[PDB]
Amino acid sequence: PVDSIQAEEWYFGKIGRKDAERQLLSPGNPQGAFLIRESETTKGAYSLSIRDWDQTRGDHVKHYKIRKGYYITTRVQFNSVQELVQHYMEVNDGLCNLLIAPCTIMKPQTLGLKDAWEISRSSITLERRLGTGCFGDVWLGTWNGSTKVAVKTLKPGTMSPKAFLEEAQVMKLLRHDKLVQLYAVVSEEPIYIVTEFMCHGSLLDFLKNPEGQDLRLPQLVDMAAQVAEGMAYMERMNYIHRDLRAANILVGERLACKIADFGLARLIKDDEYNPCQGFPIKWTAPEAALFGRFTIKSDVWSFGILLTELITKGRIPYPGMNKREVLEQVEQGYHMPCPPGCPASLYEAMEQTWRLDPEERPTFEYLQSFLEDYFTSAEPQYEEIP
Ligand SMILES: CCN1CCN(Cc2ccc(NC(=O)c3ccc(C)c(Oc4ncnc5cc(OC)c(OC)cc45)c3)cc2C(F)(F)F)CC1
Repeated sequence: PVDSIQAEEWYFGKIGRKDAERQLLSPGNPQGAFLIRESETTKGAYSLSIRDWDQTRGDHVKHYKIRKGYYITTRVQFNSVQELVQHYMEVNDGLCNLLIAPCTIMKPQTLGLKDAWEISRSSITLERRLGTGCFGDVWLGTWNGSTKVAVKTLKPGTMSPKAFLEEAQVMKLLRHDKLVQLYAVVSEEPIYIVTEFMCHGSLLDFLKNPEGQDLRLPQLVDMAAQVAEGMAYMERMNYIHRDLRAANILVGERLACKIADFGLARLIKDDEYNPCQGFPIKWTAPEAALFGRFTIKSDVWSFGILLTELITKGRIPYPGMNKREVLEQVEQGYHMPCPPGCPASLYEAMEQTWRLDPEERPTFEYLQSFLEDYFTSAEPQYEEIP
């Protein structure tokens, strides 16, 4: 609609508490940036998250509870949430700060010419080569000197411009805060694919670094919920990853995980990505490795293997078994035991993602909701009187 609350700039739907903090503390957001999100109690309850500043906490986010007219304090109540937001945007009446502007993830401005992603190569400056490959490099660079970006380049003569840019075409359609955001392209040789920059790089490297080794259990589960949130989006868009693994997850600031993929030249058919044509054995579901049945349910098997990498901080799956032993044992019903330090409840979700019947595996919508509400315990049974 046009008057509904969902159409407002500051309404962010049903995003996690940690996700609201990460987007509010992202660059470009002033002190007093806010958003309205749905809480965990019910669907009719809301929460207000504001970007504040203390000299002890630094730049942090304060969260207020909106319940039911709608109100934050019992003194002042309103008809709708939009009137509550309008009031606290005009009068700092008890809040930690006056509501200034809605939360915006500041993506840079392109040329605006109709390929809205085309930019002049003068605006991109390559700084450091992050990786090399048969078809091109991955660079760390800057766009207009300020914002840091990552650029995928195309080595001439190794790949057609259309087959290389097909990755950019797919990334235009897949737009989500838990997927790598495409920023811009340069369609003349040498071809550029400019995206957001995830400063910590691969999740597998991040887990094996000194910072990742000191990660607690609630932090690992939050990163797992983000990966499931990203795949739940691909589930809604009828896309599949085919290569879901910890090495294909990029980690940014405040443990912000995003879905990524590398080496897409094996999946090119007719300037399109066909997943069923010829993979990592220990991550692909057994029905995909033997019969080529690549579906979103095979990515759920991959996500279960990814959970073992997270809960063990980067351990190889199926230790001591070669690539041939795993495929024979998996078809005999074998899967990995409960990893060291993994709770029983989480290992139950892993076993569900490893059921040999792909249609009996959980959906990513359930996995996201499970991992997001993994530490929020159940409310006690109380009899509601009419
Ligand atoms: C059926 C097949 N299906 C089809 C759909 N397909 C979805 C798909 C397709 C293509 C991409 N594109 C990328 O992933 C990507 C794009 C550009 C760059 C520069 C990039 O690399 C880095 N980007 C950002 N920061 C980096 C930081 C680094 O270190 C500091 C680093 O080190 C080298 C690399 C960094 C990664 C993402 C997805 C997604 F799954 F996400 F939706 C999945 C498979």
